[PDB]
This record gives sequence, C-alpha cells and structure tokens, in this order.
Amino acid sequence: GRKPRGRPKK
DNA sequence: GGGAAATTCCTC
DNA sequence: GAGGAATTTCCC
Repeated sequence: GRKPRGRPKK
C-alpha cells in the first residue's frame, strides 16, 4: 500500500 | 556510533 | 505528466 520514504532493504 | 545514498511522495 | 523535496537504511 503506502511505502514510507527510505532506502531499500538489503 | 557517524557519514553518505536511494527511493518515495507531493506540487504545478 | 515530469520534477523537486523529504525520510530511512547501510557499511566500517
């Protein structure tokens, strides 16, 4: 749904 | 535990 | 519709 603002996971 | 980068969400 | 701005995570 709504993905917060951040750097992708490893 | 600090500095740097990627993707996302919103406006015009 | 494309660009600009804000927030979060990773490596050493």
